[PDB]
Amino acid sequence: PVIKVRENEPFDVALRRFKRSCEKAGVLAEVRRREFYEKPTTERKRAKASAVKRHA
Amino acid sequence: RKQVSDGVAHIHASFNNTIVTITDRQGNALGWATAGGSGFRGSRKSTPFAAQVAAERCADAVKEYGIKNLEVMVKGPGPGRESTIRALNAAGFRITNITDVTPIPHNGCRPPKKRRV
Amino acid sequence: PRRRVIGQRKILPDPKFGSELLAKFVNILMVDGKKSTAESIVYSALETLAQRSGKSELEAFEVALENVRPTVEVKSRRVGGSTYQVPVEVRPVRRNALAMRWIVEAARKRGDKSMALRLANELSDAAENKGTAVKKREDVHRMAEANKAFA
Amino acid sequence: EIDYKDIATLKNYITESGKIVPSRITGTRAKYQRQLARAIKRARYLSLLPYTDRH
RNA sequence: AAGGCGGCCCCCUGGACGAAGACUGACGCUCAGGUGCGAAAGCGUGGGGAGCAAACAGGAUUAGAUACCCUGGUAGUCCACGCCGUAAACGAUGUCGACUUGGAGGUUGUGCCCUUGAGGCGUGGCUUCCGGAGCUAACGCGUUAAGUCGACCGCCUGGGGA
Repeated sequence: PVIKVRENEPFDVALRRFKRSCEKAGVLAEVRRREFYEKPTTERKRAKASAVKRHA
Repeated sequence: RKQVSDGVAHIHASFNNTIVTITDRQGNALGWATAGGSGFRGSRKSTPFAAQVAAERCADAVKEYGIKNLEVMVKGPGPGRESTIRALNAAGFRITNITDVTPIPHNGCRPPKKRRV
Repeated sequence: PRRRVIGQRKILPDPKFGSELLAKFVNILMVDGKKSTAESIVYSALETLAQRSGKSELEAFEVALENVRPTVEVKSRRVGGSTYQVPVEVRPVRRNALAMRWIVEAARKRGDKSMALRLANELSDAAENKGTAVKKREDVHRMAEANKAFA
Repeated sequence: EIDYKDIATLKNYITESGKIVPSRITGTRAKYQRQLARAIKRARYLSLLPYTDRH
């Protein structure tokens, strides 16, 4: 999520672009996912539940 | 206390606190300020306002160095990720780059156990 | 009001000066529906608070209100299991209401002889940026500055 | 016919941070997606591609 | 086969599937006892030990808190070789074979056609969801049956005691 503030752009648009890039990279979701241990059965059950609810 | 005009703003945005450290291009720290050291303890410490005032006080700890253009390296999931950047830009600083350097292990060490709260 | 959107009642202007501010001040100072008793107090206080300064009456009253009017106050909130105090911006009508209520409670908490004298002294203190009404306004602003992080 | 030496083609299937893009985004077959993942890992080993945007 | 298996590379190696043929000619299915494999924890010997973390210590919370929460932390988790032989070892559904309307997908071969196209049309293997007859106490299963049958095996006979 490297953001180089190019010329003739205000700071606010650069900050919003940085946020958009860091959310499309998914770094916050990953660092929130990795802070506690999730058992293999727990992650398998969660993936199965997510795949089941992705049917509508 | 000489003139740098080229710095880096290392923001350590943890869940419980926010640490802002302004170093030169090489990595030698010139000044630092935290949310807990700015008059905020407990619930007020993990807020974007505390991170903002910490970035304000850290920008004052480097006024003797005369920094004009400085980089931003955000690290951590906690609040104050963008609040410190806004407080640094408002302090008369030319933000040249913003970079997320949050450490991501490629499935390395085992994290602690889940909290049964 | 769970669903009730409510209008506004017609407050009559002051008989002596023709101000709605003074009418609401008399309403706030009134007890037991004794409007004639409160109007005499307010008029005596405004007269006594007129010769002292020199800017008539209504002007002195507004000058006293300007120093007691709070810009921001805290609202208690129970979200994180503890006392959250979010500083909210006060509306102008609520601003005047708070200022007048504080001035009245400060004048009633005085040791002068009559309520007219207490009011005159409280308003003169407020114009001089001192007293217990200004004290309460600074207390509120202090409490808001302390919890600014919770906006 | 996916070759780990074809960095010009491999760079189309990695993000700006060097991570492999999922097959749902590019709509490539599962078989050729597996071949692409193997080729990208091999090219990362040969230092032809970056592991991350840091290093 | 199950338990399980997740960076990349090399060496050894098992099974499955498909196309067109050639070959043997019932050589098959199931299987008490028997043997082998069998998550995690645990045990023995010798290593290793970053992170995590039974036991343990302290700080909290509480009426108490030998717990949840916090700060540490030993065995263990890791490797080699043996033992253990148990799991909600689950599809709570033994294996093998035949027959019975469909729909949408996934994955992996193969064939045909100005291949128009990342195309269309067939034909196998495995696999996910819905659903028809039928079956079921119902829930539901439904060509991967819990439908209609055949072969063999294991098991059940009220709840506790157990």
